[PDB]
Amino acid sequence: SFSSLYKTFFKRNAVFVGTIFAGAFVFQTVFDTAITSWYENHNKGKLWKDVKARIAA
Amino acid sequence: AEVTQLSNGIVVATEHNPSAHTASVGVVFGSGAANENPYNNGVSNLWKNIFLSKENSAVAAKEGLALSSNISRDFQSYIVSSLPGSTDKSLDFLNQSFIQQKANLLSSSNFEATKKSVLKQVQDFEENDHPNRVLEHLHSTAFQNTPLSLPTRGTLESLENLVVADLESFANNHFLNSNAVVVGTGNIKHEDLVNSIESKNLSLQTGTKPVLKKKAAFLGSEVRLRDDTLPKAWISLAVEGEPVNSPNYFVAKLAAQIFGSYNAFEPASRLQGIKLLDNIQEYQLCDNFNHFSLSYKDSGLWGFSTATRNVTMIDDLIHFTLKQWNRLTISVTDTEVERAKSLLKLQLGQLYESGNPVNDANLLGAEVLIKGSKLSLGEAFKKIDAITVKDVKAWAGKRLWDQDIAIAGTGQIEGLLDYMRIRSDMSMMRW
Amino acid sequence: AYTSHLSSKTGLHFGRLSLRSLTAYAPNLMLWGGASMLGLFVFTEGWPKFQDTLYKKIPLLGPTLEDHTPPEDKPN
Amino acid sequence: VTLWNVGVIIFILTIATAFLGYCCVYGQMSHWGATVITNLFSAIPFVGNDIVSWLWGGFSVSNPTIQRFFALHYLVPFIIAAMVIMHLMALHIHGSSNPLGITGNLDRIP
Amino acid sequence: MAFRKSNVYLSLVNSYIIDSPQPSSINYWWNMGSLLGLCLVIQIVTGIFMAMHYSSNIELAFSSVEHIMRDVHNGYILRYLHANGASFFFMVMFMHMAKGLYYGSYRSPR
Amino acid sequence: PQSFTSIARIGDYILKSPVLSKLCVPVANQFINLAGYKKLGLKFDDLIAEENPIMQTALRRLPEDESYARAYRIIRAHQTELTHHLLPRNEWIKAQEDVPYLLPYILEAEAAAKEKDELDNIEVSK
Amino acid sequence: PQSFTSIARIGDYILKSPVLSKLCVPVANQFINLAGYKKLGLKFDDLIAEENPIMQTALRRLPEDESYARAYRIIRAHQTELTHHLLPRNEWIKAQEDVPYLLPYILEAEAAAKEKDELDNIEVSK
Amino acid sequence: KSTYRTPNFDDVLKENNDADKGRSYAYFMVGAMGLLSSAGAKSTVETFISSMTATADVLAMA
Amino acid sequence: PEHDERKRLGLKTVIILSSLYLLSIWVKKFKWAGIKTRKFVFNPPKPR
Ligand SMILES: CCCCCCCCCCCCCCCC(=O)OC[C@H](COP(=O)([O-])OCC[N+](C)(C)C)OC(=O)CCCCCCCCCCCCCCC
Ligand SMILES: CCCCCCCCCCCCCCCC(=O)OC[C@H](COP(=O)(O)OCCN)OC(=O)CCCCCCCCCCCCCCC
Ligand code: HEM
Ligand code: HEM
Repeated sequence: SFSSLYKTFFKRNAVFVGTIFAGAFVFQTVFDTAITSWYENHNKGKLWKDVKARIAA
Repeated sequence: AEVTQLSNGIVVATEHNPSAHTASVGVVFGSGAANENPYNNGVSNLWKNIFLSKENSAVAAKEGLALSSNISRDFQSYIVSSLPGSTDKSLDFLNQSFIQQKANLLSSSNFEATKKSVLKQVQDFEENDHPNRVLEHLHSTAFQNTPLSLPTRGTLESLENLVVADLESFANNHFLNSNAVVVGTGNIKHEDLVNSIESKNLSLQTGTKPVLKKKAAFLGSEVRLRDDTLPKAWISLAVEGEPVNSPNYFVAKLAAQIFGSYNAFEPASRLQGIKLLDNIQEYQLCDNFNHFSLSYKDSGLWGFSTATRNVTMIDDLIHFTLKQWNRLTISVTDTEVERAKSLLKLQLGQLYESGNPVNDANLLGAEVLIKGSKLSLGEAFKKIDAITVKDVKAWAGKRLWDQDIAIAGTGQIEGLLDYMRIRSDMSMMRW
Repeated sequence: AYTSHLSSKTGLHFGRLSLRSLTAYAPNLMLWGGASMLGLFVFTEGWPKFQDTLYKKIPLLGPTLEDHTPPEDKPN
Repeated sequence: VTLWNVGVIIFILTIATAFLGYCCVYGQMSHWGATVITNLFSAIPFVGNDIVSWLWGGFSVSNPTIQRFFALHYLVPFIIAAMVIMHLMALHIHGSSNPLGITGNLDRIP
Repeated sequence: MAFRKSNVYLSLVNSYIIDSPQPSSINYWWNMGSLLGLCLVIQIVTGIFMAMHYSSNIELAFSSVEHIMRDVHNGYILRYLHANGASFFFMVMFMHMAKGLYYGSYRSPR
Repeated sequence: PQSFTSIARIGDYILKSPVLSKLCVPVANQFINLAGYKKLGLKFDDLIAEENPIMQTALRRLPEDESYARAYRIIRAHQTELTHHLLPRNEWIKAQEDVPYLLPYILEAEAAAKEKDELDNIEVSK
Repeated sequence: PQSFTSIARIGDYILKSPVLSKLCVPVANQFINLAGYKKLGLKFDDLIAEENPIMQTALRRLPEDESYARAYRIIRAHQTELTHHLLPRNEWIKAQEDVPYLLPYILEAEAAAKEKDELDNIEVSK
Repeated sequence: KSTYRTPNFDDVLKENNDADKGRSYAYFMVGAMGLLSSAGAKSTVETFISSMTATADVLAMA
Repeated sequence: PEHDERKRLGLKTVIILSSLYLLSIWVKKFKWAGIKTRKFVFNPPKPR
């Protein structure tokens, strides 16, 4: 089942660079939101939204 | 019109062309120069030159015969061409001096003289026959460490340690009766042939040749024997092609005939229907090139073999013909397909029909050994004209787009860029 | 039978190209057009007009681009 | 035609840097010519105001536009110099013409 | 012949960065020149995009540098890339010179 | 830029029809002697641009005497344009010796290259 | 940069004297074995810089077998330093076969060039 | 040693010389490098031309 | 004031660049696998 994968993805270069660009789209967006979610959960209570909810409650 | 009958042992194959003169009876074995190990190599060429020696040829010439032999990479042949009214003489000579006792052929005077002449002509072939030796090095590096890699003539280092024990062991292990096919071309009828093979009892052995452990697998490789003494630069690159009795065989020969063969000094080969000759004719990038398609029993090659006096622009010739190879997959036309169809029909007709009845004997023996019965010239022509452009595009996407190549060079080939550029110029980014 | 001539005729060309070139090239050239539009799709994701017009109308990747800041916490 | 196209590229870059140099002196013709040229450069339908407030660096011709225009007025002549080198290469690989149209390879002068 | 060897600019780019025959046994110390070229292009690019905001008076030099550091978008990135790529430029240059005077490439043909 | 077969076709059709001939060739003769390439001592087929492949083969197929006379006329035109004079009245190319000498070679060379271009774009009936 | 006749006269004065030979030849042997050019499969006469004219004439005057073996040893050194390995213990150049095969040719070439530059600045009796 | 007998490569080779499997593996690796470098090149180009937009004091006094 | 955004973009950039460094080491070893493992054989030629 590797011949079908090679035929539909890496045979012609146009679908190769199109796959690379669409993967760049979805990778950049989910990588950005995942790394900012981790960076804002590693600091809990130190961010401004947490301080604002703390002084609002 | 090409009739085949299986007897008690042997398979008889014949074709009766009643207008030809010299009828030619011989036996074609199915054990060539790829059915041995690399240490007893050249025993097939040594057997051929033992059969063609002075003793045997004087015995055959006193009666009115003329011996022939041809060693290839899976079949080897022993042909006794003769006059048409004299073929029972051919048959009982081939019985009495090759199939039964060979003690007159295999004593240490005739064998010593034959081995010395074979050593001299093999080293003369190695020094002074340059395109055939790089086709041979292409075969030796394409299928390496695997029994199709062997030299046909044999190497010098594995030919000076051969005695009569090697030849007797090879004649016991490969000159069998479930391995042999007797052939008749020229103007012998079929039934007098088998009548004379069944009157006098002719059977070599009974057993079966040893089957090989390793099948022929392509390994994408590279080799260069750069000798800058030589005035030219003989390189040849080739991919894995389709073997014999494969469905994509005639499309491989047609895709070879698409690009054809060329000769830069004849004014009638400079005007062909190739698109490559508008790229390689303004700086004279080569002297000749020929696109072969060899198909052995297990696998085969597909590529071109050139010669270049302009040793600085070697990489441009390689790059231009490889872009022309990628044109097979992406944008091959239909007028190239029909031109190659007619030219392939012409080439196969020039190969199958010719004046010499020993080449027809070799081809008939090979394609009755491997297939079982000979397909005619009509069915081959029908299978040729049943080829559409999309079959060529499918085969070229199967076996030519970004596949591993093997290169073999000699001469002044520093201008040949090294391997990864040539490998990754087999696939372009769609222009 | 016997063919006395060649019953064949020229194609449609402009010297450098022809119709047989563009007929065999056109699926890969429309794929190259799609790949080029995808390339500048990913190259202009930070452009806010294409961001709020097109790059949130994507079904499930949509709410990852916007981040919900209350309006009483920005300087402008 | 390589020489002619590279010359047209130098012509475009020269018009550009002369415009930027005229708009970095900041007189009355300078500022108003800059804002009229970019205000007609905001005629592109989808991205016009976006690219013109990216080019202004603000909301009209002001201090960031003048600093930007001085930096570009340096920078474009040192692209023009490399384009002049390319102009000279594209000339030198074919030789100059002569005011007759006939070939010059017969009688030449160092 | 090929178009990358026929066209005059592409023949230069070909003969310098495509099929320039490099010796077969060079190690990772010979890549410092490519690193120096990349870092020089980095210095020039970040310098232009900082000089679009830097004003060079005596009352505005340090204030304009800390205006780049605080108010322009991603200006901290540009100033730290310039001020640290200069140090990395000189360290890769010291490695280039020390390779050149260790491996004997000051010698008779260069 | 324009093929000489097309120029020859339009010129033959203008020439061998008697209504257009007596209207078109006098203004053509006046345009030629107003152009002034004969005052420098030149035939017309030196003026053609020699940087096409068609013109290069049509020059390499030229005979050995007309090639040397052509090179001399080009060099003499170069020199008398250098000194910003004209050739004297004895050394002007007369109208009867403004014979097209390069034009058969140009026509047959462009016919050969044209036939190659439409032989390799041919299609069999499918 | 240093001519080989100078190195030759210094080395022959060191070797033919008794008190310096057995006190400077062991440290020279240990220096050559510590340099490690033999582990790559190289004699010393491959290590010499070639971009002199003297070394160019001395390499064109080499016999046609030693030139082929020298090219093979240089290419094998290039490859076995490309792999960042060393040659195996059976293919190291032994100390018995580091003979100078190039030094007579370089000595005759530099003697010829020294005689040429000595003859070009000759002074007859004044 | 003959010139047709190749030296051993059986340590640097693989057991299954499949065309599609090895080619797909190599092209997936070069495509992953191209994907990461494409996202990086996009982000650094939009960094460099996001520097040239309106500075925060101009957006404040808008 | 650039502390939070600087360390966040640093995390992004060094993750992307270290993954690119590992993938580029792999593609360098792939492109040089044909050069690290070539073998030279020299038999001495016959004299003329
Ligand atoms: C501008 C100078 C500073 C910037 C300078 C940047 C560095 C110098 C320019 C590098 C640009 C690289 C472009 C590569 C072009 C190309 O041919 O890509 C094809 C590759 C795969 O190609 P392949 O490995 O040969 O395989 C093809 C064989 N098949 C699979 C068809 C069987 O597919 C891929 O490579 C995947 C796509 C990766 C996209 C490239 C990422 C970097 C883009 C930079 C673009 C810069 C150019 C902008 C021009 C306005
Ligand atoms: C490898 C490539 C080399 C060539 C580089 C040039 C090509 C660039 C293509 C476009 C890149 C993305 C643009 C959006 C990013 C952005 O503009 O940012 C988003 C900004 C606002 O940002 P913010 O303040 O909300 O951000 C806060 C957090 N950073 O909106 C704008 O500025 C609107 C104006 C658009 C400016 C770019 C328009 C094109 C300029 C010329 C480019 C040359 C094109 C040449 C084509 C032949
Ligand atoms: C910065 C500006 C320019 C410089 C320094 C420059 C330099 C030169 C030089 C030195 C020559 C050779 C001398 C000559 O042949 O006349 C030349 C020739 C030429 N330039 Fe330019 N040039 C510039 C702009 C242009 C422009 C704008 C064009 C037109 C688009 C152009 C088109 C040409 C042409 C066609 C020639 C060839 C003339 C011939 O040989 O007949 N140049 N240039
Ligand atoms: C040879 C390459 C270059 C080097 C080594 C270099 C080095 C430096 C250094 C060390 C500084 C001081 C940074 C600090 O304050 O610590 C600096 C400042 C500066 N450089 Fe460069 N520079 C180079 C090229 C350029 C170029 C070409 C420009 C203009 C386009 C430029 C623009 C600036 C500016 C505007 C400053 C001001 C202070 C700042 O904002 O950093 N640089 N340079």
